[PDB]
Amino acid sequence: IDPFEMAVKQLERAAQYMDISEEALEWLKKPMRIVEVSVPIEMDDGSVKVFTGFRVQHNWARGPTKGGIRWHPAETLSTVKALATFMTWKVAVVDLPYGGGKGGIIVNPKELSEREQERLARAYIRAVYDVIGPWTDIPAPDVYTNPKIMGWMMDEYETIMRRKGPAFGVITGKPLSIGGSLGRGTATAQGAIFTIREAAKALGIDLKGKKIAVQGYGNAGYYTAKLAKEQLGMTVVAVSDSRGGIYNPDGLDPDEVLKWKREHGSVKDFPGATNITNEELLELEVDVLAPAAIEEVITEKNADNIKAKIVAEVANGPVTPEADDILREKGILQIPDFLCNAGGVTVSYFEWVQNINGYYWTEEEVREKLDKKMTKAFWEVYNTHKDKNIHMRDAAYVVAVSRVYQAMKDRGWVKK
Amino acid sequence: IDPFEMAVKQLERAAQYMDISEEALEWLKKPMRIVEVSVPIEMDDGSVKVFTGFRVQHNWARGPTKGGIRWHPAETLSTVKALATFMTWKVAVVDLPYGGGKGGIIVNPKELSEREQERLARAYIRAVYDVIGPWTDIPAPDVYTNPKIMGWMMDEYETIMRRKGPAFGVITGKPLSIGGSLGRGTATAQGAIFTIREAAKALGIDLKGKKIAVQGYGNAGYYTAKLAKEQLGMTVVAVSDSRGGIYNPDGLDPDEVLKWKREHGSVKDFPGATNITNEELLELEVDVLAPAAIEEVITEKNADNIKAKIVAEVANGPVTPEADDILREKGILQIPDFLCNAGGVTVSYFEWVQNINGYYWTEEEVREKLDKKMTKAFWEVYNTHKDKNIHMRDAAYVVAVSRVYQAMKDRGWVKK
Amino acid sequence: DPFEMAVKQLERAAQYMDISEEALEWLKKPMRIVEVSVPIEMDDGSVKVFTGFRVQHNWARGPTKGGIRWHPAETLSTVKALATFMTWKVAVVDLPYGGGKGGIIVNPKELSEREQERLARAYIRAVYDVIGPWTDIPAPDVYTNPKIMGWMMDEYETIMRRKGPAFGVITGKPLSIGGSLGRGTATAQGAIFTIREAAKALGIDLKGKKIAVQGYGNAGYYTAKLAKEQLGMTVVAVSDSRGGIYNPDGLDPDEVLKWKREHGSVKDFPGATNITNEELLELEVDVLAPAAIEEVITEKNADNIKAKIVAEVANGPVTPEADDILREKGILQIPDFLCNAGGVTVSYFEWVQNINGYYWTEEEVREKLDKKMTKAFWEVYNTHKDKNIHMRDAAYVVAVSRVYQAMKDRGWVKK
Amino acid sequence: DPFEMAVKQLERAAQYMDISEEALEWLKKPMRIVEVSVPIEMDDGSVKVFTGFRVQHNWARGPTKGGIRWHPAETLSTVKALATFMTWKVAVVDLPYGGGKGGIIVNPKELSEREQERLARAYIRAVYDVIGPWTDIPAPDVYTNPKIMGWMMDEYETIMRRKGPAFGVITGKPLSIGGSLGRGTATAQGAIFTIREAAKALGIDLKGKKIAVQGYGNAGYYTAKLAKEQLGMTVVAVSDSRGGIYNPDGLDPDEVLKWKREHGSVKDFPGATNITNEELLELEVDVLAPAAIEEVITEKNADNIKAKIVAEVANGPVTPEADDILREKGILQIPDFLCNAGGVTVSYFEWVQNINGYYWTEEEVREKLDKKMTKAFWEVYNTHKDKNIHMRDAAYVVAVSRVYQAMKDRGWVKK
Ligand code: NA
Repeated sequence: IDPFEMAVKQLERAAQYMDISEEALEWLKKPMRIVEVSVPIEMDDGSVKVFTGFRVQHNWARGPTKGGIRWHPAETLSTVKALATFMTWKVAVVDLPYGGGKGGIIVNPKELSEREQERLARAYIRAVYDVIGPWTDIPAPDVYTNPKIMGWMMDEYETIMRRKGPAFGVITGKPLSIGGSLGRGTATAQGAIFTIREAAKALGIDLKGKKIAVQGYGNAGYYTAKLAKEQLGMTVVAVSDSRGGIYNPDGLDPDEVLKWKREHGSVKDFPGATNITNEELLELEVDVLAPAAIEEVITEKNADNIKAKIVAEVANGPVTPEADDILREKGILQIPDFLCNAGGVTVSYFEWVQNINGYYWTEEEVREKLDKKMTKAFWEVYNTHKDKNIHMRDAAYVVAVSRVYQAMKDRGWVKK
Repeated sequence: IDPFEMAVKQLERAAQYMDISEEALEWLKKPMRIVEVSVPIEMDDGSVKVFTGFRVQHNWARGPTKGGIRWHPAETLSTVKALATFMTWKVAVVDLPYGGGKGGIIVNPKELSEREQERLARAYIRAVYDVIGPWTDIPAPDVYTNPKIMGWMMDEYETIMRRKGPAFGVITGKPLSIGGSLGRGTATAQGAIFTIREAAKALGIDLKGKKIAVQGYGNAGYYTAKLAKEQLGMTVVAVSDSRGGIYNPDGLDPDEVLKWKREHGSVKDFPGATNITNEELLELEVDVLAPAAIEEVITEKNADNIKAKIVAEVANGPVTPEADDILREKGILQIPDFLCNAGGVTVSYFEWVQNINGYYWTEEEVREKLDKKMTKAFWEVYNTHKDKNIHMRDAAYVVAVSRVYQAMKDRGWVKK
Repeated sequence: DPFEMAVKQLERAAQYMDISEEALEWLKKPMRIVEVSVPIEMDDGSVKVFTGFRVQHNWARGPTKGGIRWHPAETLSTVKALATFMTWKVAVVDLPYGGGKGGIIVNPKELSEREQERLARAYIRAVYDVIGPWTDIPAPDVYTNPKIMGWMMDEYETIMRRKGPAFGVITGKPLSIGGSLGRGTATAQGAIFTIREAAKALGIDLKGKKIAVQGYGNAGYYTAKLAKEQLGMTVVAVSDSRGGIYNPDGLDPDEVLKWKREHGSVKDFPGATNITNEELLELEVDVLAPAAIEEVITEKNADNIKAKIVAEVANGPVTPEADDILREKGILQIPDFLCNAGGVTVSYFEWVQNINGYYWTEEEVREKLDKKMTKAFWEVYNTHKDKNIHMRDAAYVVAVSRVYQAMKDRGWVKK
Repeated sequence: DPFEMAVKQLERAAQYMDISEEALEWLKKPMRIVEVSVPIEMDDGSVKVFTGFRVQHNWARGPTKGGIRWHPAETLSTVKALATFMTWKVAVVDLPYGGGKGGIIVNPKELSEREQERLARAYIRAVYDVIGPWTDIPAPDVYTNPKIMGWMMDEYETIMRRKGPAFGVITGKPLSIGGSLGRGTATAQGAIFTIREAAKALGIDLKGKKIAVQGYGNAGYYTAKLAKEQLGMTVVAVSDSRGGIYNPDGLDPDEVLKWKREHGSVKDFPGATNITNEELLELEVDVLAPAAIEEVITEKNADNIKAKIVAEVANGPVTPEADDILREKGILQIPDFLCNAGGVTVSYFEWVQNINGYYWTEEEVREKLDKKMTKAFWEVYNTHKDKNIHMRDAAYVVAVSRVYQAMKDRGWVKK
């Protein structure tokens, strides 16, 4: 259905830039395994309600499938299939020994007590136990799941598995007490910062004293603005959320803006700044624009008005295929979403490695390994885009799909 | 999802005639587990093609899920979900320690060589291995599958399972050499004959010298006609295939008609018979009319023209909900499909028992146990229809859904 | 103390057979004992940890078999004693089982339905690694019933992922999920077959003879009902804890059960005379069936018993002092773990139906129970005649002999 | 009573931190307790059944870790206490483990080598269903050693059918079959790192400063030798059960060990003068290391201690009355389960090497032991400063806090 058909189209469009057999392309267009389950819980009032849960394993040629669990009332199988498909490319572009998976439950978690949320987390694991495992499929947090829910899920898994293996390794995003990793909270923003540092090096830009704008001020947007200021020495001139943006050409302090948003609900009306719309933030003259909120914010309509030299796609799919052509015609370097935001899954890979090896790393070890991986992935994608004269997004597919295809050939799944 | 929405509607309709909590009804309306998988084969020419496979486990309150695998180019998930739902009622009406399941592959088996069919059978088992087993979910043949395919599937399961358990028990409809049961080929017809015998007793009819017409001349219709003549002493005045019917007031021999159909391609122009339409066959004045071809042949359009005293639903769903009311108002006794045709799953239950117990029964043992089960199930449904003054089909739902609901209550899945 | 008593009775009966000292020392120690935390969240949100136990005393003959008690006074010593007795009871009826038992230290009267379900599931999660249809198969006991067994079977099947016959993990289940016909009456119906065979061994026709029954719980009611309906007896007395009733002409067990439901006691039953439990025990009857409590026939009153057959339906109703006295007086006792073995025998039939995926008629269960209890009776009786020993000691000879022989045939003990 | 004492130290710990009642009650109860028959055939042909224990106190933080004790006085109460204590010891050095302990009631001096192997293999067979490299990982303890760990690993692998990293089922293995470098000196070497960090906390440079060590077994010898060789200390006194020796210009630990091997005691070492154990405890030194027996520093002698640092290498050498007195004197104690955590830390390293199929150098084991003991010392020390409490209470706070957090993060306790 529609998110899934867009994911398949993005794959069909990039496949024109590589030699891939029709048999391999057809395999890559179909998730290998899809599970739809009844997830029953007892409510606080004693009534039993059955929720709909999904787990999708797109492709495990390179290793166990990896990806998060979304709890959302709008949740469809189409969306979970799309995002499992994207996870296959994301883990492959950063060269992880994984495949792509994704899960979800059709629920409004704001209507569930803590007790009901725990009963749902546990019931989900009991419904999908036979297709998950530390060497099979490793979930993680996503929309309206978090380390608290991951702790309950791990606990339930370990109970059913009878402590026979590295049960901590069944799921990532765990609390530190029970096999979590250092660097989880900043992983997505921190990896995007490394990709932005490398894009600047490729363009011959010193980011010290240059300007960034960040669309969105959830965890990812906040940490993107904080880390760009603290690590790259940038000036954060604009941030935004769903209620509007703020602008100050001499810089915002990201911690002070976050404090403001916690007191009043939005960055809007932050003292010393001008209120601006989301559209004006996207059109600002900055060295880096980081769309870190919602999909399809840069499209055919506004692509011509973007002035950023680097668009760091922190959110999933914030730039449409028609906008890709325009930004590239203007000489603007995009960091495609599944490269730019791959820090999240990379640190979750490090967590899993810590779990199956029974040995935990320091914050500095996690950070240097994340840096090497994101730096090497950026250079493979940029070098491919230069050598083949293609859009960065097509280069990202070429790097990723090549690895998945090669694994499928070396297993004999496809004969060519 | 139209076949599935119809099956849910039939449940909702029957639920008015019993005491069942909302929480239990909502649970019974949703299959507990749905799997969609890629089933890849290497074709004889060396290309790899990926087919879509399904396995649905509707409800396992009463025991392992039970139901066949249908290979058809029309196959949809909606159809597999509908038929898995029906299997839950079927196994419960004849009091088997099973729940309902079903599987399918979207394929045209006419276009596959023997070698390709064997690859597809083995690939299906590899794709659904983790959710099947002798105590979990036990498939069987269905449309365009058969004992040859069951043999390949059992063999692949035993290969993966490493002979640790009663691997013959993973699937029924097997060849006799490898754990098959006597009574397999005639089970659906033989069970239907027992229900017809009991329905005639309930109405005070002696079927000896009375007229039967059978619509359809597949295995089920041929054997319904053959056994009605040999065991009940009826005169078979009419049979049909997809092309047309034949009629002879002095009787047709079912073995002769089958030889004619093998020799000339259809029942048409059988010597001495009158050629008739399918509609004319449904309108004959007979004691027993057995629709054993397709679905929805008795509808609001023609229900008023049925003259039979007993309508034996051998096929799954030949009478629509509007026809049910007309036939009942005319005083016509229907033997509802999931009671009338439950002989097939009953003998597959006996095959599974013989496999898990390592001990094989005679022809006469299978036949006597089938007789007692079908006889008892018929009396429970008929007495429920009389005691509550409800349609035979609503009485079949009350007997079946009552047992599944009781299992769900006794496990604590639903509190009321 | 309850464990030390079980050991003493084994030491006692040991004198009546040659058993090596290495085999006797092995039989005196349960092979496995588990004690576990059983945590539940209460309806009010607080987490409480209960104490649970499972004991597998001996598995030489087969998987261990026995129930789970939920009682605020539960001790490990008690669970260990009853696991030991369980090994003898399954052996006396020739079942392919050994003995186990479990319990939780809880007052269930203080738990909601929701809290009880949480506790039943938490117990299975805590003992999962040592239970299974071929390992150790629990059952209902004190404050345990088919409802709780249903919840436990379900939790086990959820952890095991439906890989084997999970129905067979636990007996006393509801009929909807692998229960057996014959469960509700099994103890009474088994007792009745041993009473019928004891009457044959004494040359008595019980048709028109008298029976008294102490207790009008499930076991006492059905013993009275089936003695009347199947054996042809007149039921002259029955009692509960609040006293007894007597009528030399007959009581109708169904009318008394109805009376007892309306009033909460059998007392004042129309047409009959109130009597004490002690006067019930003393009646002149062909059969006395104590099925209420233990130690009701002691040194103190054994000389006042006049029944020709004492059918021990309850556990331990007759003391060892009383045994010598009743036997001196020529009274035939049906010892408890033979007389009441119907329960475990039908729980065996239930396990068989579950592992074979095939269910039996009420008539099939009755007929198999008859043959097993009849054969067990003649083995214990014929042993007591041939070796000239008390029926109780002949029951231990039959039982311990089978357990010992299985331990020798496995090489656990050399001699 | 050993167990009740362990419960009382947990209840004491709860006073220095916010911990829910439901969490405290959970931590007072071992989650799992197993008591098993461990039968062996003696060389003489006779079968004897021994009594074995395995206790898993808490596995919130990871699989349970701890030793097996073979001792004729062994009680379940002791094994429960030591398992409870083990939960805190793995948490203070931040290991991904819970606490367990096991034991057999046996006099090993009465068993031949062939009988000791039969016993080791019989134990693993009896506890197989509750142990494993991700479940519960034993180790040596009283009268068990690497030879017995070898037999026990081998029996586990034979039952498991080589499906997993079976080497990782048990630590203290011989080097040939997955043992670790650093095992023999782990306690002393970890104590040395804590003494180095204690000196840094106090602003003392230990080079040229004096240490006294009570005891001259493996732990006391290596504490003396590593203090001298790595910290640059002068070893002025050591002792054993027969008495102490003193030389203010320093003792060579190897010359004193050769004298003890020849004569039985450090006493009368020609290169020193004799002192009593009490005089050793009262010497003016930067470091005193009690490395022998429990309760040597008491209310009777604590005011006479002059040491700037008391490194508790042995378990329990200082009483709670003495804790208060040394603290009022400004003497810095390194509590036993922090100071001696080198043993369980190197046993964690062995398990890591087993599960990863990759073995470390002596230098790699030492550097990772250094980082772990250094980090643990600073947490305990920072807690004791930040909350103004005794080092021992701060160690309990760091440990219990970690276990509590894992239990909340799992949803075992809601608060
Ligand atoms: Na982030």
